[PDB]
Amino acid sequence: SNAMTQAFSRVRFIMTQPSHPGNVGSAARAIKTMGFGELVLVAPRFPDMTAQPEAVALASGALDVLERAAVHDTLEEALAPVTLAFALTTRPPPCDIREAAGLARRHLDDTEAGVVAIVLGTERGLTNAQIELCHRICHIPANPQYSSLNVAQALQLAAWELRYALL
Amino acid sequence: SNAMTQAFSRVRFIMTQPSHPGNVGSAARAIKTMGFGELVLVAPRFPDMTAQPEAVALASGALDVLERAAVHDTLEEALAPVTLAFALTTRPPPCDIREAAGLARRHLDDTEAGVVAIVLGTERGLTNAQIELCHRICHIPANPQYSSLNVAQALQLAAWELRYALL
Repeated sequence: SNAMTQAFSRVRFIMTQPSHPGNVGSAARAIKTMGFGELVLVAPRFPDMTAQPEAVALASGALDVLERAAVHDTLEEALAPVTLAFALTTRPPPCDIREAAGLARRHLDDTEAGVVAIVLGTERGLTNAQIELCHRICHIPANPQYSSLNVAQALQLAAWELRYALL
Repeated sequence: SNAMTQAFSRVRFIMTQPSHPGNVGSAARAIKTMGFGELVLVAPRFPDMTAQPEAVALASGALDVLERAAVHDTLEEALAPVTLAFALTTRPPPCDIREAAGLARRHLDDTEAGVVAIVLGTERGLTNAQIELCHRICHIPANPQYSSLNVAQALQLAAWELRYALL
C-alpha cells in the first residue's frame, strides 16, 4: 500500500493553458478518484487559478490535490523532472491510451526514480512545439462524431487506464 | 461502420432510481461520446425525468439519446430483452469492468441477437434483488479512499471499456 502509494506518486497530470477554473477543480477530483495526487498547470489564464471559487467548489473532496498543484509558465519547467511524458490528443494511428498506460507501468518498474507525465491541452489543443517536447503521442479513440470531450473527461479516462495498469 | 454501429446498438445502459435529472443528461452525453445510443431508466424519481430542463442542459449534443431513452417502472421490464446483463457496483473480488467488457464482446460476437446491458444504481446502490436479476456482478476498482464516484463517471468508464473492447 505505502509502496503502492509511492508508485502512484510518480505519475503527473499536466494541463496546458487551462482556461476554465471549474475544469481545474474537476481535474483534481478526477485524478484523486483514481488514486493520483499530482496535478500541474502550465500557463493558466489567471494567476491563482487553483484558488478560484469554482475550482474549489468542483474539487470537493480533492481540495488537497488542488492546493498542492504546481503552476509553471512553461511546459519545459513542468517536464524538467519527467522521464516519460505522453502528449494526450484527440485528432497512421499513434499509440492509444491503453498502450501508453502499459508503457508507463514498464517505465516505473524499470527505473528507480522515473516519472511519468500525461500532458493535456484544452479544446481551444497542444501546440506542435508543446507536443515535440513529449516522448510520445497517445490518443483516446472515442466516437468520431463525438470525439471532442471535456478535458476533465479525457483526464478521468487517462487516469483510469493508468490506475488499472499500475494496480 | 454500419455493421459497427449495429454492434454498438446492442449495448444498453440502465440507470436505476435516478434521482438527479442532470445526472440523466450527463449520462446520455457520456454514452454518446463512447458511441452508444441506448439509455434506459428504471423507476426514476419523477415522470418525464428526461424532459426536465437540467437533463436537457447537461445533455447538449446528445439530446437525441436523451429523447429516445426508455423509462420502465421495473428492472424486470428493462432486462426482458437482455441476454447478458452486468450489475455495476462499488462495494472475493467479482470480475472487473475490463473482464466484463471482454465477456460482452464475446457474447455479441457469439450470438446473432444477444443484447448486453450494464446496470447502475445511484449513490443512495442496487438492491440485492436487483443484483440477483443480473447475470454477473462487476466492479470498478477505484481508489479506496475515493471509490464513491458520480454515477455518470462510473458510466463513462464502463462505456469507455465497452467501446474499447468492441472496436
